[PDB]
Amino acid sequence: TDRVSVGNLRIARVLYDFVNNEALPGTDIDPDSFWAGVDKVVADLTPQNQALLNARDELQAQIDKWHRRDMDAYRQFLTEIGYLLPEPDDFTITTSGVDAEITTTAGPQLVVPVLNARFALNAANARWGSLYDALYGTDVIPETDGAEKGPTYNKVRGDKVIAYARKFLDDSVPLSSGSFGDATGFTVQDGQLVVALPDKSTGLANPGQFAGYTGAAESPTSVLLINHGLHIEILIDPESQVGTTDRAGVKDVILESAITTIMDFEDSVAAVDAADKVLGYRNWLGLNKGDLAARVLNRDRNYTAPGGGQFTLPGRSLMFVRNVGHLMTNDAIVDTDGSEVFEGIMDALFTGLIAIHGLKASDINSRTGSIYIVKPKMHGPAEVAFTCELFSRVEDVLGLPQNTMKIGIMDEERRTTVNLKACIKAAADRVVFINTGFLDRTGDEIHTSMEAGPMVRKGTMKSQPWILAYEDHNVDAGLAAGFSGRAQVGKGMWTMTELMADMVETKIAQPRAGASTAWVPSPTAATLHALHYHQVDVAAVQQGLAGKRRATIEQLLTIPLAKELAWAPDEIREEVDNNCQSILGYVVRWVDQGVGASKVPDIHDVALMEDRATLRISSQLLANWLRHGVITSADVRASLERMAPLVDRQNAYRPMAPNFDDSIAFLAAQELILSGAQQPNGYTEPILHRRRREFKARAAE
Ligand SMILES: O=C(O)c1ccc2[nH]ccc2c1
Ligand SMILES: [Mg+2]
Repeated sequence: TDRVSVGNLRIARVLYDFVNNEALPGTDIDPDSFWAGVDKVVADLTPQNQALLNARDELQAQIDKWHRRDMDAYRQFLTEIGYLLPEPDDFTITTSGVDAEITTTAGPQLVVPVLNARFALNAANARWGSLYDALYGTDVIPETDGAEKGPTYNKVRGDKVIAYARKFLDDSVPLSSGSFGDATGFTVQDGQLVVALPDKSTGLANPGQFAGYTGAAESPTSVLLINHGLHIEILIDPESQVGTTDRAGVKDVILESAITTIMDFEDSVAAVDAADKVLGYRNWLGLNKGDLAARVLNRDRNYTAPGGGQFTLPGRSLMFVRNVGHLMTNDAIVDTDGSEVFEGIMDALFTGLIAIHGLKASDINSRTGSIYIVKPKMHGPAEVAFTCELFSRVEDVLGLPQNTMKIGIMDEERRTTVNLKACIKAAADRVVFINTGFLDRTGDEIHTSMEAGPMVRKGTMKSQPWILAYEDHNVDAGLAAGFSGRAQVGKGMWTMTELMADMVETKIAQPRAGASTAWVPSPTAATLHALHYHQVDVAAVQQGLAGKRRATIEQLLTIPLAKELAWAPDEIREEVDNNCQSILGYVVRWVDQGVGASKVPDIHDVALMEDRATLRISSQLLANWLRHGVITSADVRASLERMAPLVDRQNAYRPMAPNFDDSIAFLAAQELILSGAQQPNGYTEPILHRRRREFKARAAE
C-alpha cells in the first residue's frame, strides 16, 4: 500500500509525511518516539475505547428493552444498569495554566470547520469585528423602506447603524451625562476620556471603562473602552465614508467579538480519510504556526493606555480545536488487520502535536501553555475519564507537561447530562469548559428513548422540559464545580445565520442564563452576540446562580414523548418534509462536496447553518416517527423525492433527482433515516463516512 509501517500501525503516507515534514519540525519531539508513541497509545487505549463504545450499545439495548416491556422505576432502572451513576460530592475544578479568554472573559465563541482555511482564518481574526459591518450587513437594522442594503452605501441605513451603535455605547459605557449620540469629539486629558458634547464635555460615568486610545490624545484616531471585560473601540476618522456623516467623525465601532474560536474537526467538517484529515491538520498547523494563509492571521493590537503608556491586546481569537469523539475510526491509519484506528485517539495525538506550535513563537495561541481540546459526544464520566487518560498519554508522547491538554467537555449526550458532575469531576484538572451541544443532545434524547414512543416535533424539542432542565443543569454543574473565574460555561450555536435581528433579540438568553460563552457560526454573529455580553453581566449572573439547583434528575429524564394524537396530517407532513429537506440539503453537500457545514435553506427558506448534529436530530426524529407508525416508509420516500429536486434547485453540484437511487447522497439521506434507529446513539457519521467515501471512489473512476 501507500502506508507506513510503525509497529502494528499502517499509517497513510500523506499523514505520515505531513506529520514528519510539517507537524513535527519545531516541536523538538523525536519523530521516531512520536510514532512509537502513536503505536503504543493506539494499542494501549484502543480496547478501552471499544469497550466504552460497546458499553453505549449495551446500555441502549437495555433501555430499548425497558420501554418495549414512570419516573422512580425508570430512574431506578437507569441506576441499576449503571447509566445513572452516583453524583460525587461537591468539588472545585483545579484546572490551571488556562488563558484569560477562557477563565475570565465572557463572550462569543465561534466554531468553524478547520477544513476551510478561509473560514478558519476569518475566525481566528474575528476576535475583533466591525459592529457597523455587522449591523449594516444584517437584518439587525431592518431593511424597511428607505433603509435597505443597496448596491452601495445607503446613508439612511448607515445612520440607523450609527444610532444603533451610539445607543449601544450609551448602554455599555454610559457618559456621566449626555449620550454618545451627541458626541462631537473624543479627547484624552489627564489620562481621562473626554467626550465633547454640544453644550459641554463629559467623562464616562465609570472612567475605569476607558481602556485606551490610538493616535494623538488631543485628536485620537480611536478610543478604546472596556465593559464586562470586553473591549469596544470607537474608530475616529472624519475622512471616511461613514465618518464624514458622523457628528464625532466616528468611522466605526469595533467590538471584541469571538474571544475564542473552536477549530472544528468534528461536526462542521467532512473528513473521511487521510487526505481529509491531513487538510484539516494542515490548517490547524498553519493556524498554530501563525502562517496559515488563504489572507493571514492578525497581529496583536497596539494601544496607548489612558495614562499614556503602551500596551497590546490579543488580535486573534484564542483557539480551541474540536477533536472527533470516541466513536469514529478513520483509515488514515489502519492496523495490520486493516482495522481503522480510532479517530479520536488520532486527533488527540495529531492536533495535540500540532498545537505545540501554537505554544511558541510563530515565524501564537496559549500564552499560559495550554492546549484546548473540545471533546464532543462523550457519554458519561468513564468516557470523560478515558479522554483524560488519552490526553495524559498523548502529553507523555509529546513530552508535554501533564494536563497541558485541556478539555472542553461537550454536554451533548444524555448520559453525560445526567452524570454531568461526575463527568466534570473526571476532568477536574483539565476541564476548561462545559457546553450544552443542544443539537446532538436532542439527537441523543431521541435515540435513547427511541423505543418509548413518538417524539415531539423537531422545532418543539428546543422548548421541551428535558432540554430546558438540561440547559440549567449544565450551568448549575459548572458553577457548582467552580467554573466561575476558571472555565467557560457555554451554550449552543445560533444556526439562523441570516436571522441576526432574531439572534440579537433572543440569544441574550444564554448569558442571562449564566453562560460565560455561547456559539456563533460566523465573525458577524460573534460581533452581534458580543452585544449581549455588554448588556448582561455574566459574572454577576453566575454569582447569583451560585448554589442553585434548578433542574432535577426527573426533569432531565423527562422524555419528549409526543402527546396522543398531537398532530394533524398536514403537520406530520410538514415535519417530515422539514426533516427530509434538512437531511437532504445537508447530506448532498456532505457526501458530494465534503462540506460539513453549510447554509442550507430550510422548508420555510430560512438559512440554517446545518452541521452533523442537525442531521442527527432530523434523521432520528424521522426514524422515531417511522418506528412508531406516525409516518410510513412511503411517506419518507415521497418526502425525500419531493424535497430532493428543491435541494437540487437550492444548489459544481450533482443533482439528486430524478434518478435518486443513482445518487449516493440521496441514498445516504435515505439510509440515514431508514437505518436511523440502528445507528449507535443515532450517530450519522458511520453512514455519512461510508457514503462520502463511496462518492469519492466514484468521483475517481
Ligand atoms: O457543533 C455544533 O453545535 C455546530 C452547529 C452549527 C455550526 N455551524 C458552523 C459550525 C457549527 C457547529
Ligand atoms: Mg454537537
